[PDB]
Amino acid sequence: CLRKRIIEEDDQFQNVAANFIHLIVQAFHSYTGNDIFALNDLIDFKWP
Amino acid sequence: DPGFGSLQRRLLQQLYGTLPTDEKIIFTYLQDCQQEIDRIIKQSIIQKESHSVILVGPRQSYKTYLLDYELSLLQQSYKEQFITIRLNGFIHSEQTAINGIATQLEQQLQKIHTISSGSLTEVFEKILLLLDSITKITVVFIFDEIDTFAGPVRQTLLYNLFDMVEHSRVPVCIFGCTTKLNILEYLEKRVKSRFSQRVIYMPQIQNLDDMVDAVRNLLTVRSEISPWVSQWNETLEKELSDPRSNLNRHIRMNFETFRSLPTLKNSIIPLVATSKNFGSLCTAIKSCSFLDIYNKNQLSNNLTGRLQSLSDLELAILISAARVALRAKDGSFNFNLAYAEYEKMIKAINSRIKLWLKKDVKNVWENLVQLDFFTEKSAVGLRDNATAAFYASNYQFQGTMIPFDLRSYQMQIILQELRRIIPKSNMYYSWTQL
Ligand SMILES: Nc1ncnc2c1ncn2[C@@H]1O[C@H](COP(=O)(O)OP(=O)(O)OP(=O)(O)O)[C@@H](O)[C@H]1O
Ligand SMILES: [Mg+2]
Repeated sequence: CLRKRIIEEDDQFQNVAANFIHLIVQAFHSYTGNDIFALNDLIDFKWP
Repeated sequence: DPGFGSLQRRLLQQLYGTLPTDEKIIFTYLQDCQQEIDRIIKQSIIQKESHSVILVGPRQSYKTYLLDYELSLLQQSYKEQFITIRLNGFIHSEQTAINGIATQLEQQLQKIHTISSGSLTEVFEKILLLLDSITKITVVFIFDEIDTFAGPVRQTLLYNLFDMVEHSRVPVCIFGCTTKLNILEYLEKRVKSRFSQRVIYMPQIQNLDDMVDAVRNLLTVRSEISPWVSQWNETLEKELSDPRSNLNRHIRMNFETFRSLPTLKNSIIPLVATSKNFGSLCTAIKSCSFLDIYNKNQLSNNLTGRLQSLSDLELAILISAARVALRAKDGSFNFNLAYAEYEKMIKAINSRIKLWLKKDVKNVWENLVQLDFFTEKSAVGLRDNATAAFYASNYQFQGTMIPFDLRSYQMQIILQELRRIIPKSNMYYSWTQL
């Protein structure tokens, strides 16, 4: 999805992925707690 | 440093007790019991006298260790004089112990020079024909957890075993091992009559000098298999003789709380093994900072440590549920009342923080149930045996057919304990008082 939208519109890509992960943590840590699996699910649902 | 590797290996196998038999370590407070067990097993194996004796002591109190030491002692000098049958009360049932005795009898008699073939009736009457009925071979029975076979219904195996002790031509030694102090009251009257009433209570640690002497026995290398042996023995004697050393303080703490040398050994072993050189080991045994780190790790998943991993929404929901449970008279609550208390607390905080909806508080509630903060009301939990667990699995409980917001729960931690170790500077600390 990410590469398809770059074509249709490497440290920078790592920066945007890590910023998305930190935004997910900062938005939903009170919801998930310290559950790695719940945050993995939320990352997988909200990334595309 | 291969010498440090040799010294580390020697210290590690002294701590695991896996030395050769002639180098085995008997503590001074265990010596009288060891001599009494040695006299009984020598009168059985050497002198062909039949014996019956139950060893009574707590778990990890060297009942198996002393028996194994005595059997390996008599193994090297009288090997063809005896065979050993081992039964364990957890592994063996009343029917299965007959098959276990028969299969151990054939594989032990093939080791010196069928009995185990057929149905249970045939196998049991063949065992009786062998035992109930140059020198005679002694049969030594080691019966661990013998309290499980002294039940209230019927004690058939103990009856026939003690009958073999008291009324047979093959000499037999039967050692029972249990943790139950009142083991003689467990026995049926005819079983008790056939029993010899010989009960050996294992010695306890009576004073701190017994623990210090046992630690000295465990950590002193009495053989010159490393060049570092003399310096290690000198430093260990310096730390043990000093009353204000850290190792003496840890021994004193164990004496006051656990009073268990296996407990201390479980901490000493990774202190020895995680050292990488001789001076690092000397610093580790002089400071015992690893013992503090180990003690911190042993408590990290307790109720105190599980609370310190909670998030702010998790802590708020838990505080609200503890408030509702304190106000209730049965100590019971559900998701709806806890959410009402939570929304009331958030409103009175923001009137003086995001309020989450019930849909999202459902997940935090499930995590709190999962981490054993809440439990279901009057739930039995884990059953004692497989029969009762099997009965419980075929029953549909009323707390699993109603919706989750009406299930009754009770707290594993009360609001006063919540107030005690939540910090005073926390956001929701003021609502721990009611
Ligand atoms: N054959 C053995 N060789 C070396 N160490 C042993 C042996 N058997 C037990 N130990 C050690 O002895 C200590 C505890 O003693 P042991 O296992 O004999 O307890 P026990 O009183 O017989 O226990 P339980 O009532 O649970 O059966 C532990 O450190 C254990 O590792
Ligand atoms: Mg044992």
